[PDB]
Amino acid sequence: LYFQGMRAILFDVFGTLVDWRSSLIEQFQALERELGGTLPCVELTDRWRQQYKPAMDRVRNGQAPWQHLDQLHRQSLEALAGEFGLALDEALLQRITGFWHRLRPWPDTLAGMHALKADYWLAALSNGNTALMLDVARHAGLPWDMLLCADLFGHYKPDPQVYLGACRLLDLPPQEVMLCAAHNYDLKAARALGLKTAFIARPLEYGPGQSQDLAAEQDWDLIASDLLDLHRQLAA
Amino acid sequence: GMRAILFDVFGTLVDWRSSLIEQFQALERELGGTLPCVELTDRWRQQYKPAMDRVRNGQAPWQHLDQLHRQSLEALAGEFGLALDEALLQRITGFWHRLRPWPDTLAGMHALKADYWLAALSNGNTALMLDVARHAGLPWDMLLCADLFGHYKPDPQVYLGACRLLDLPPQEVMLCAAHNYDLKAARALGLKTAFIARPLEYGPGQSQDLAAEQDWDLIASDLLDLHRQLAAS
Ligand SMILES: [Cl-]
Ligand SMILES: [Cl-]
Ligand code: NA
Repeated sequence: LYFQGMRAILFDVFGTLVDWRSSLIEQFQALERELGGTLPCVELTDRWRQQYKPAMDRVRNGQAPWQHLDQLHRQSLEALAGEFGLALDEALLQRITGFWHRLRPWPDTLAGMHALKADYWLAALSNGNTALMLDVARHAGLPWDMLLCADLFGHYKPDPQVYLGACRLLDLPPQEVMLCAAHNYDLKAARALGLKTAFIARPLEYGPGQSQDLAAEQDWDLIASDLLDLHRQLAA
Repeated sequence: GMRAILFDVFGTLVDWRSSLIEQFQALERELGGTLPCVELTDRWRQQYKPAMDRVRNGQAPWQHLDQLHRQSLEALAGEFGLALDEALLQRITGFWHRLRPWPDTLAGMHALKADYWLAALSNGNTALMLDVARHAGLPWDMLLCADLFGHYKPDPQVYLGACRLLDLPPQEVMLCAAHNYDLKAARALGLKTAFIARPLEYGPGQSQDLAAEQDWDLIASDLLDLHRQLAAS
């Protein structure tokens, strides 16, 4: 009842709800134990997360044709298995690319989603393609009403088509939809299209080094410490 | 060799007829007078069919099922004399948002989901399907509805668009439905098919879809027996 119009909460998923960095590191180390000796887990994980952007913006700007996030993960992984000089059979490239499909939830994510679902539709709003988000959902137990991913719309966030398409599929005006995210760039794009905004800081997403998105950069509608606290603030 | 099950929803999973009539009865026990409850339910689907055929064949522009239910009801109100409030047209249009599962639906789905992705493949728009899922407790992985693709079944865009979003070849996807026309369209596009007869969908008078018209990949008496046939192999 904090608004009363607001009926759906869209969520960003990577970083906001799941700790991709820990999960990838962990999966790299299980691999190093199976292969012969050491792999550079941290450096691979951290570089991979940045490597596809030029290629994502490439897609955005029309420079290159549509590829979904699984494909960009595949590409970028090949490019730096090169640089870093590990050779990979197709069976391994497929396996490593699918690392992003099994990601650990933050301690609050599950409980908070189960709390919020009573009063609100919950939907994923991810750059992850639908099939990748289905696997992430099942591994972590995320209780989605719907998944509204980039590949439904042929755009990556923050293209306005993503937010607008989500609201179109939910059959809601923007002002009745809230985006919850850990990243101010996402919230900034949603606000400009009339969406409500809830920010949850995830200061460990990028590890002990993290410098970005430590705090709210605008007066988002709700600022919450975690998803259950978002639920508390929403019900009052 | 098989990774996802697409389900038709109205009829196949949920008993819409009994649910609408039931809600029509309760509306009587609140209002003044009586309504043509059974009569109305039975005319409503036929009522929008023209509208849909006109969306499909281009003679009209994209309306979703919700909108179609609304326009059709209004027309049924005119016919039967009924003076219906904007609020009441909305509530009655909303009867489709709350539909009761068949007795096998929920456990059968909870069993099937362990092994397969479960996705709704419905003429219902996304938002209507969301209400139906939540009221009934349907555990979907995904909803692949008509409004996502801009097309109503049996247009090939629905089936083949579904498979592409699941990133799966048609052959690794099965459609489960109580309606032979749905399976027929899916089978011609390469999908696997499961048929489950729902002889009471349309009431004691039911004459269509009482049996399998083709040798569908599976023919099952309910979702549980389907689970059992798939476990067997
Ligand atoms: Cl995401
Ligand atoms: Cl349906
Ligand atoms: Na009629």
